[PDB]
Order: sequence, then C-alpha cells, then structure tokens
Amino acid sequence: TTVRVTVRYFAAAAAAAGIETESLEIATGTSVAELVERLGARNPELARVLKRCSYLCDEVAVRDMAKPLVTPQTVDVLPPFAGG
Amino acid sequence: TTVRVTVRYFAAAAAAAGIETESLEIATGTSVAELVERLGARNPELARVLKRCSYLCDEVAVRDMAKPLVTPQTVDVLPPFAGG
Amino acid sequence: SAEIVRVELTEDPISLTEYEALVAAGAVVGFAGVVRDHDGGRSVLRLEYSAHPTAQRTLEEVAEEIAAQSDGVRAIAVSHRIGPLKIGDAALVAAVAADHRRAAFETCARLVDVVKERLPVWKHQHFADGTDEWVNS
Amino acid sequence: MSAEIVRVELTEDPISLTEYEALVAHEAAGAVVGFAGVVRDHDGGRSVLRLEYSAHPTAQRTLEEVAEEIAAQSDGVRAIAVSHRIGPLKIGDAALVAAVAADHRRAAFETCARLVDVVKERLPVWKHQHFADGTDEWVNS
Repeated sequence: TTVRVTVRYFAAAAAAAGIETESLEIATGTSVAELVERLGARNPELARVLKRCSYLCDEVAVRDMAKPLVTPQTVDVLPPFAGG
Repeated sequence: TTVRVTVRYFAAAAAAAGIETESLEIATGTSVAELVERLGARNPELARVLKRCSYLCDEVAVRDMAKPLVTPQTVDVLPPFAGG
Repeated sequence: SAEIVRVELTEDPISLTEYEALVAAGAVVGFAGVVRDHDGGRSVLRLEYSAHPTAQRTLEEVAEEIAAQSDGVRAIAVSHRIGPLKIGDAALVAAVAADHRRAAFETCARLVDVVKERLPVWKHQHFADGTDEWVNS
Repeated sequence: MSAEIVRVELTEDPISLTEYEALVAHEAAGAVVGFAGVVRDHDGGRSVLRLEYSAHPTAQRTLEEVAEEIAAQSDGVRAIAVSHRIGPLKIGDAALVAAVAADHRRAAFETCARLVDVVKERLPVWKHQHFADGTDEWVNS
C-alpha cells in the first residue's frame, strides 16, 4: 500500500522547492533517505540544497535516515543553520 | 647640609597620616628607604600602611629604594591599587 | 542556579541595553551581533532572518544548559531578532551577570557560540549587485 | 592603522555602558562586547553602604597609555572605549565600563576582558568602602 507524508520546506529548501509545503504518496516502509532522494528527483537545485539538510519527523530530529515511514507524518526539511 | 622634600600621601596613606601633604627637611643623600622610615615614625598606622606602598619621585616610579635624595623633590606615597 | 531572566525570538528591534538592564551582581558582560554592510568582498544591502517553529524552545533549552553548567553566574538573558534587518541592527543580543567578571565573560562567550550552533534560524542576504544568498545553503 | 579609541575617561560624572556601546558600535562592525563593573551591596561577607574611588593625578594618562597598547594589537578590532568613575559611588553604580567592537566575536570578547584586566592592574586608583557596622576599609592596604 501507500502512506501520505507531509513535507515542510524551510529557507533555502523552500526557495529551491518553490513551495512551502507538499503532500507526497510513498510506499509504506519508505525510509526518510529514500523520500529525500524522491523529493529532488526532478529539481537539481532542490537536490543540491537537500545534500546539506537535516530532518524532523513531527518536529522530532531524525537520528536514523534509514527509519521506515509507516504512518502519515510531517517531515521538516532544515538547511544548515545561520544565526547570529 | 639638608634638602627639602615635599611628600604627597594618597588614599590609605593619607588616611593614616591624617594629612594629604607635608614638607620636610632631610639630610642630603638620604635614601627613599630612610625617608620612609622617618615618615613612619609619625604613627604605627602609617608605618603599617607604608610597608605595602610604592613610591614616585617627581612622579617617576622608584625602582631602587636605596635611591639617594640629593635635590629638592616631590615624593608620592602610593598604596596598592584597588580600582575597577 | 543562575536565573534565566528573558529568552525570546522577536521581530521587534532588540536592545543590548535593555538586556544588560534585565540581568541587573558585580559584573555584567553583554554581547551584540550586528548586521555588517559586507560579506567578504560583496556589499550587503539588507537581510532577513527566519526561524523554525521550534526556535524559541531551542533557545530556552540552550540558555538552561549554559546556566546549569556555569558557576558564579547569577543571571542570563538572550534574544535573537527575526524578520527583515537593516545594516547596523543587532541580530543577536546576550547578557550575563556574575559575581566576578571572569565568569561573566567566559559564560557569555560560550552562550553565544552554542546559540549560533544550535538555533534553527536562517539568514537570507541581499547584495548590492542584485544577487542574494541563503547563508550556509 | 590601529583600532579607534572612541572614549578614554576618568570622570566624577556617572558613566553609562549604554552610551559607550553606541559609540564603539558606529563602525557597524560584526560584534560588540561590553563590560560593566558595578558596586555590590556586599563584600567579603560584609554589607556595604557606600564607597569612593580616588585617583592619582597620573591616572588619566595611565588609562590613555593602556588604551593605546590595547588598540595597537590588531585582531580585527575596530573600536574600543573605557571609563572609570571616581568620587562617591552608590550600590549599583557602574565603577568601570568598557566596550569593544570587532569584525568577529572572538576578538571582541578576548580584547574586552584583556582591556579590563590591564586597566585594573595598572590604573592608579584606590577604593574606600564603608560597611553597615560603621567600619571602613581601604581595599588592598
């Protein structure tokens, strides 16, 4: 089957994606890593930005990019920080 | 035979001496150390404060306490610093 | 057991003066990180800071981490501005009050470093040649 | 070139970190670090009612010499400012204020602390405290 994942893009990622948010359908068990590969498949600028991003699942830091996505959830895309 | 020296007391020294300044006749050739001895004879409190003082002759730091006083001069009595 | 007086991200201009007043100890050290008119060899016109929704909490967590590990520090306050900023505006302000100056200097410095490392905010610079850059993208 | 010395003051008038920070910050440099040394209401386990700072006549010149040395060492420091108050002071009053503007924060923090260090070491000023029990003390005498 499939699962519906909401993706929220931030900063450079949102600029490169051309959108702020996006709902995606992916095979159940798809890893965050695979998801990321998919997000940049048709957008070289986004793909490049994603190379340096970190990720949240329901605003919790993703420690394991191999973590399977089995339930609907929100993935936040976070470029390298640049405060101060 | 003698030379006239002006002594300026500062902070704790002035407080212990009871005065800010005095003029003094001392034997020509008297060292700064010998002068300090005579200044301290005033009272034990001043004598006590003088132990930890530094000294200027015409506002030039006294490096050698054996320095002879052979010309009319101003001697400044400087307690340990305490500012900031 | 240092107090965290105030911690906030805001669009409103932030005052180092106000924050040094907040932490008022015998020694106060304040820091302001200010928008420069250049980035390397390029002239800067203006910038914007944007923040993740978790930014506020993260800044609170950092401040508490620094406060807990410190010693001789009485009060800490730190703020990061977000939104459009002009050259000369303070983007990041922090103040530390301590019983002695050494603890104030050392804690304020480490505090600023950890905030810069961990605060989920982003910087969008705009250059005089009409180009722009997302810093560290 | 050496860093600007925007303020170097021995004054009886009240001093403010606030004005000093604004003055060094005009360079629009990357980082500003400020220090305020304020009078505590307690010292060595004794409650302080008030204190006074006194200065040797050479204090102003000594402060200027210190400022020149600090301003010379070039670590991307753009502006410095330092002031020490003398005369009668109340609890909470700033006794010593310094500010440093630099390209980056490392030089600002390190230079501001070093400036305060050298000033406290070399400035010919003295502190007279007055305690609640009616006794007084010339610090370090």
